[PDB]
Amino acid sequence: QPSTANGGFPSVVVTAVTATTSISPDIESTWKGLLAGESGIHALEDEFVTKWDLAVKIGGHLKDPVDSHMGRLDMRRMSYVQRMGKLLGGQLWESAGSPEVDPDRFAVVVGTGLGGAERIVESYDLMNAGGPRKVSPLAVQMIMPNGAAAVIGLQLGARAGVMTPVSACSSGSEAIAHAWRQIVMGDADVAVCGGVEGPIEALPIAAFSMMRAMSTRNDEPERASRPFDKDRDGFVFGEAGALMLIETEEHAKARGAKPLARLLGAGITSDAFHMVAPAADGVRAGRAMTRSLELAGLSPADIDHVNAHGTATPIGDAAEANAIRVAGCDQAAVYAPKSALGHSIGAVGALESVLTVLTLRDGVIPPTLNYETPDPEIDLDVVAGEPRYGDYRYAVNNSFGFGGHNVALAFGRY
Amino acid sequence: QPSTANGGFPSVVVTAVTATTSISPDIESTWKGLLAGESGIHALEDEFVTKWDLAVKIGGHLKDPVDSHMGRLDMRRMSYVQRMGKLLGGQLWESAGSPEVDPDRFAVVVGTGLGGAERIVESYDLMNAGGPRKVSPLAVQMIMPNGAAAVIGLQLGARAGVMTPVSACSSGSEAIAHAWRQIVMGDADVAVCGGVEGPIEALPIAAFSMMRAMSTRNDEPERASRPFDKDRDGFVFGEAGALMLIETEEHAKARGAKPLARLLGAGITSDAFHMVAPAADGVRAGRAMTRSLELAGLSPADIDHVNAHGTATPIGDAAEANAIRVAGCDQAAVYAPKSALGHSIGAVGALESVLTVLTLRDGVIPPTLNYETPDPEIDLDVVAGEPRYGDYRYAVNNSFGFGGHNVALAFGRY
Ligand SMILES: CCCCS(=O)(=O)Nc1ccc2n[nH]c(C)c2c1
Ligand SMILES: CCCCS(=O)(=O)Nc1ccc2n[nH]c(C)c2c1
Ligand code: NA
Ligand code: NA
Repeated sequence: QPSTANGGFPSVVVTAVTATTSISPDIESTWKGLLAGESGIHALEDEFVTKWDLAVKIGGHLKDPVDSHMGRLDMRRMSYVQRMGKLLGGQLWESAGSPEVDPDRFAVVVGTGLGGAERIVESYDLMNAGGPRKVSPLAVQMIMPNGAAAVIGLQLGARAGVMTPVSACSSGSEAIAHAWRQIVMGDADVAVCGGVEGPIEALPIAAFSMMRAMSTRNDEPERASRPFDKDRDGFVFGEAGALMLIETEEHAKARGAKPLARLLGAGITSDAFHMVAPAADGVRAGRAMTRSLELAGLSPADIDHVNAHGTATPIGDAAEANAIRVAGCDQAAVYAPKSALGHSIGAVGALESVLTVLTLRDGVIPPTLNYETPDPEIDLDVVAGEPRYGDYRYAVNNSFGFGGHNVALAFGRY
Repeated sequence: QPSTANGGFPSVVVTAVTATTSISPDIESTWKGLLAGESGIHALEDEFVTKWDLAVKIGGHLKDPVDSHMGRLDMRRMSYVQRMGKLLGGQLWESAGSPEVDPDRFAVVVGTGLGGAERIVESYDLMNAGGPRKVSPLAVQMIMPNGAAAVIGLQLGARAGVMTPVSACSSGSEAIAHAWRQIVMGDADVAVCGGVEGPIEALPIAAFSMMRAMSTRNDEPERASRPFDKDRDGFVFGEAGALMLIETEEHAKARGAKPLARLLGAGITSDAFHMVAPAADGVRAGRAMTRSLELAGLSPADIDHVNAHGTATPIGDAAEANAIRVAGCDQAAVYAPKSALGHSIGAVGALESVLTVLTLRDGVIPPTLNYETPDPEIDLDVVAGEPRYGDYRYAVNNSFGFGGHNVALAFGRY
């Protein structure tokens, strides 16, 4: 049976990364802030918080708003996720040295949680006011959830496939998983992959906080996101978008690209348990970790680091603890970046994949914020207090999205 | 290099199909109607046609509405695409003999064009009226575009992956393409795959008809959809949903399942040309056909039948004609089912995949409706007038969605 280790799969490496987060618009500045213990979660200063008197008053808006880089033309012909996709796609290409690859071997896989949904209401209102002819001829290409990926493929010239997987919190990781599949199966040699997601606003907060899924610790914004802590009470929103450039090792060496890490394998399973809650069991989530090891050619003992899903919901963190143990990776050093960066749904899997690559490159894991009283039935090696420097050789990033979608990406240090 | 023919890929077969269309709720009755020259496109009797005085007054609503099978409980806890997914998923399982498969080897891949979008406006209005606490705790699982696939996976117990690809008109075909990948890579042995899509209403008509993409022949509803005809003036909406059951040949023989056809290969490329228009060129669309042949192990001479994308837009049909010729399949017998069934966006690729399977099983191609004056620069072997019975051994179904997403599925007679 083929794997990355035995040569059945071509070696795929990560050569460029880009992200915009609640800490910084530059991924390297975000990484530095994460190591200094910074948090992007603050008190929400928007008027919709006091307009509706929401139970959740905290969150992390993007440090540098997307639309501050958007002129009038872009503001009326693209949805938000498309504008974020265009800005990130442009920054990623420049960071990669603006290489000139074969368009017929160039794929794009960008996940998202919803799509250009705000343009649905705009066309809804424009039609109620002026009739059917007041709807823009660009409404279709702005509304369609594949729009962000289509914009990036069109901007970069990717003709080996433009794909948009949708699986809530795992969209961004699943996009990287399919991009890896697209390369190891021979359909592409280079791929841009990641996830984009819209901003924080009233209705998203209302919908998620009625599931009792969000933290209500509005008095201390940066202490609210407490993954694996006893005092956790749900997740906190943190806006993000992230893309990475993956390609075969042959393709990277032929253009003089210094790879940051190795993309080894990817496992996609499902719970078939509940529409929003994860299986407390954790077998299928752990099976996704195991599956990524089989395709990578590794064993659970090789896994030094787990970038956990860690939303800080009571049920989710417990389910992941069982998942990590089921996969046999309970001895690894665990990091929950949502402690500092919050949850960005369709983008967070991509963002945490970048953080996983950065952890392998620099041999350091940022501290899990607010990890003060470890929950007794969650016995994990949670990095806390200060960054832990270590010989991290192989790492697994976890994404367990609403709907029961489990994605596990296996990364190795180059 | 591995392929289906040389044994590098396990043989995958189609064992069950289900669809609801504008002609019939039963796929076999729809097939019979297609052979009798029936059309599902009528004059729209809804009030929103006269309320807005839309330019398009024609279309095909589902012959048997989804909600007529939906009680009060289902009507308030599921979006439309989820209700259609549940009904189709239940009918498909019963048609397959209700087999008892390994949940850990059972995958679901269901594409859609948008998602549970109507629930966004409902929560939008419910919050404006009663505040954030009048939003249902089920809003998230109803709105998320992965919701339809998640419902089907939960209902059928699929734990080897639940995936939702979004690529406009190619969503339904791409879902089958990823399900085939999920099996040939060893992640699953059996998979439910297809596409669902919402109904026809005012704003969808307004958005697509402002691109001048839709036919306005309201005087003769059934003559409006004219793929490859000189008098064509765009596509016509026709509601549909479709799922099929694919599995390895070993898995099918071990449960006594009579396979209907063979799923041989799948090619996914992209144009990177325009956000809605296809490349008049047609290279990348043809490359998706070629790619599906490489994975199948075939040559363009083996292709006896092409189930065309054939939307009946002026630019789209011309682009596909070049694509078919670029792929070397210009001698095959072409069918454009959108002549009779219309366009169902996220579902139509799945529906036409079922029609492709049925064409291979019964050795017959229904007539392309309204193909009376063939366009001079489109020289294709378009089946017309009456069903053409023929020795169809291998067929390719085409899907070229808005955004430049090209999916080609290669099918073979069992
Ligand atoms: C971290 C914030 C997550 C918010 S979200 O999950 O509800 N996603 C989206 C997607 C599109 C959108 N358009 N306008 C808004 C407010 C959107 C929100
Ligand atoms: C063949 C008809 C295609 C119409 S569509 O392309 O605009 N799709 C959707 C999706 C969800 C929906 N909810 N409510 C409506 C009306 C929806 C329409
Ligand atoms: Na993670
Ligand atoms: Na077709």
